[PDB]
Amino acid sequence: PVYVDFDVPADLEDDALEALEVARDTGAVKKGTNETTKSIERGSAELVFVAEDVQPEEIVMHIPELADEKGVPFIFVEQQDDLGHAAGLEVGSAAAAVTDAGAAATVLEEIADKVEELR
RNA sequence: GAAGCCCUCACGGGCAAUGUGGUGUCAGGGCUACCUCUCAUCAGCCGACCGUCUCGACGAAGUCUCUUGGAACAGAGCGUG
Ligand SMILES: [Mg+2]
Repeated sequence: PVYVDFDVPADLEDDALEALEVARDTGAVKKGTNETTKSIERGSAELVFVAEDVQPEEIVMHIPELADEKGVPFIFVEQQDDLGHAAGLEVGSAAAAVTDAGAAATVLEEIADKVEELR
């Protein structure tokens, strides 16, 4: 909400999650806000996901601007439990980072484009 | 970075990426490359002596003489641990 400056259409979010699932199987992904933050800082992040139902918002507030000054692309997901399930967790996840996609580097790279265009 | 914890005989359930657990805590630590090494620390097992306080068992040698007296545990005499 305060850290969300653009709305991601339902369909875009699905493509994103889908890509994330093939990422945990084919490539590499980081689950959890602390491990995600470190990707963006270490530059190893290619696409970071951030839930929008995070309370307190403090936990994720920094992702956006941090991602911006690091060139890393990011996309918002409405449900926290969807991101966690997509990432492969039995629990939810406030943030995730596809650390080097897998059999999705295409669809992925394009999701990053659609979002950059989503302003 | 799920390698973790709780409940339950089990099955099974719950917690946990908003981080369970590993590492680590100024002899600073982590990371990288090395040297040596552990006897520090932490976790868990076993598990007292002595002392002190109280309680309890066992525990030596006269119940002799005369006098006074209601009564000798008194006086005089003899004897014991
Ligand atoms: Mg510890």
